[PDB]
Amino acid sequence: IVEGSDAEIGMSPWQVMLFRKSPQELLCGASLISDRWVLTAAHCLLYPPWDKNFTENDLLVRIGKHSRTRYERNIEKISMLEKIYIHPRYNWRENLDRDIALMKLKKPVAFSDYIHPVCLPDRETAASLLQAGYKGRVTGWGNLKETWTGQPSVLQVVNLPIVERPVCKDSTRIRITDNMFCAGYKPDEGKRGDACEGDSGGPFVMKSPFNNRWYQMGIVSWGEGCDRDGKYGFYTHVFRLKKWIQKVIDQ
Amino acid sequence: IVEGSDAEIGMSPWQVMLFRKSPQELLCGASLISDRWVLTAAHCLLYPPWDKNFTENDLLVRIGKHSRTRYERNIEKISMLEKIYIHPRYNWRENLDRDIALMKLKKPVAFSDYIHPVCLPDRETAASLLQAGYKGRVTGWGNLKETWTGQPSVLQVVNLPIVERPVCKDSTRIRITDNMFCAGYKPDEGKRGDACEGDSGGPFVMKSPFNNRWYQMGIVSWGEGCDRDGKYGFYTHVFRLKKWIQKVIDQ
Amino acid sequence: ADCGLRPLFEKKSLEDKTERELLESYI
Amino acid sequence: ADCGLRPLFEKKSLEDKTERELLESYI
Amino acid sequence: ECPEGYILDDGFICTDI
Ligand SMILES: *C[C@@](*)(O)[C@H](CCCNC(N)=[NH2+])NC(=O)[C@@H]1CCCN1C(=O)[C@H](N)Cc1ccccc1
Ligand SMILES: *C[C@@](*)(O)[C@H](CCCNC(N)=[NH2+])NC(=O)[C@@H]1CCCN1C(=O)[C@H](N)Cc1ccccc1
Repeated sequence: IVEGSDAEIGMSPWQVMLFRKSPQELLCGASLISDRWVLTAAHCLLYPPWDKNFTENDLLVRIGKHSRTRYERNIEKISMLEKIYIHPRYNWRENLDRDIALMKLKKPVAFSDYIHPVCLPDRETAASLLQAGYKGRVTGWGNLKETWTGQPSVLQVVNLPIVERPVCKDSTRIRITDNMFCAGYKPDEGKRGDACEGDSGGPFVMKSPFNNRWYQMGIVSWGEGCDRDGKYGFYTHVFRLKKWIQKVIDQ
Repeated sequence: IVEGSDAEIGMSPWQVMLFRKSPQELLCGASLISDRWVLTAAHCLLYPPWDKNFTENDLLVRIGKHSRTRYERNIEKISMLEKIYIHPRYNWRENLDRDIALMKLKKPVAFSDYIHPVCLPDRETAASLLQAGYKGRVTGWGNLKETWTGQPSVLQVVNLPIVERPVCKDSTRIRITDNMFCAGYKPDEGKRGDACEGDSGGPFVMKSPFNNRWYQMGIVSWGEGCDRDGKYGFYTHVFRLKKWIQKVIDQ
Repeated sequence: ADCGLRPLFEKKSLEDKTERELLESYI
Repeated sequence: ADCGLRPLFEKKSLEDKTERELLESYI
Repeated sequence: ECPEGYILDDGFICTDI
């Protein structure tokens, strides 16, 4: 994560490191939402233009890491996919509309002080924290610099505000849709930040001032370059997709 | 080692693992003889028939191990070759005569309660101890069964009698030399044990009753099968290849 | 259902280095 | 020089589970 | 880099889990 901080121990339990088995190396983030379901970005799995297309067998799942590199032995947990579902209206062909994917573990997960799930929002909560002004937190182990192509050795946190619809659409040339949201400081707000290459799937959470629990608002989906002025990054809109999620997880 | 037991911790300090960087896999054995010098069997590094030829760059030396696979992080010391020296009259083509290599590390090794060197024989220690009937001790993480092509989970130790020039020779069809030796029980002595594939380079040592130190006498070089009734294992003759050692080891 | 409440924080009932930031952004 | 003197043994003056089968060996 | 295993990070040796 570009312009982040170093995560703190146990600070973000629902984080998942999606592992490419061979060559052994990082793919993307994920979020534990339960003890056997994980949510990532669809284009982490499939992205035909670069010939990305993995199976429940090309990936390894790492729960409870901090260090990018180190195989933290009695902390960390490694799991393997039983299934993987990509949102059928995932637009790989245009602008990545509905970059939501669900992968179901073969077995459930042990929740340690380090392995713990994040809540999904309610039309209720969705409605009052998702608003320009409000900062959400983004997390990951991908590229530090837009162009360093480098990587953090420990989880990275970065807290960015949620930007205004136009602002965003006026920001890029791409087709922005109702299932996206952009986040960040304006070219003049004298703070930086951003997620970047290697950070897809990772959660963009928000802490409810009411019920005081951590929720997932976005899924790091796309952007243009990294921590670039007057240019914001996009996150899958999880609550608009909350029913497909509801749906696959049941049956 | 075939017909072995499990090594007890800190039982074989000088023992060295010689690991192929890629595919990351065990290659052979080695003995630590000094702090930045190591002694291995030559066909571990070069064996034209089989298309074998490695360098000071495809190998990692793993010192002070027990678990074959587990990356024993606080005990073991991984190192790298600065230069590899193979006996000039190493015989690949005929009978592996003079299976000897020396690889000297880039930097010396930290002696642990685990990393400790083995001593080379004197014309006399080498003399009175190299007698048929006397037991030596072999160790390695190679193949468990002639045909399991499995693998020890922890180092393997096994004690064997030194057999006689004759017996050995009649023991095979291969050409014996003054620079080899056979070790193992007669197919009548009701005991077993053998070194086997993935075992070359490991030390064949004897504990001196005079000074009570451990000496390296043989090197695991070759054999015909593994733990075969009345067929013995051939060890390189270190005492007798000892002036070359003393030589490469000045420059 | 135990969700979003952090063993080492939300339970021990400690705050992380920068969540005050967030909470301060709302309203 | 320090060589062949195993630290968890010869120095703690402790014997391994089999090194004595080896000795009865020699003579 | 291979079965069962997992690449650790000091002489990026594989740790078999
Ligand atoms: C999968 C993700 O790791 C990643 C998002 C990186 C986030 N960037 C910022 N600034 N937060 N995604 C990608 O690279 C996707 C997949 C294909 C192209 N792409 C992009 O983000 C492009 N930079 C832009 C893009 C191309 C096509 C459609 C939408 C966006
Ligand atoms: C390289 C060592 O791992 C191995 C010997 C293992 C111990 N043998 C037994 N059972 N105690 N050496 C070899 O594999 C050598 C090198 C090439 C072939 N070879 C053999 O041992 C053959 N099995 C027999 C042989 C072939 C050619 C020349 C000499 C012996």
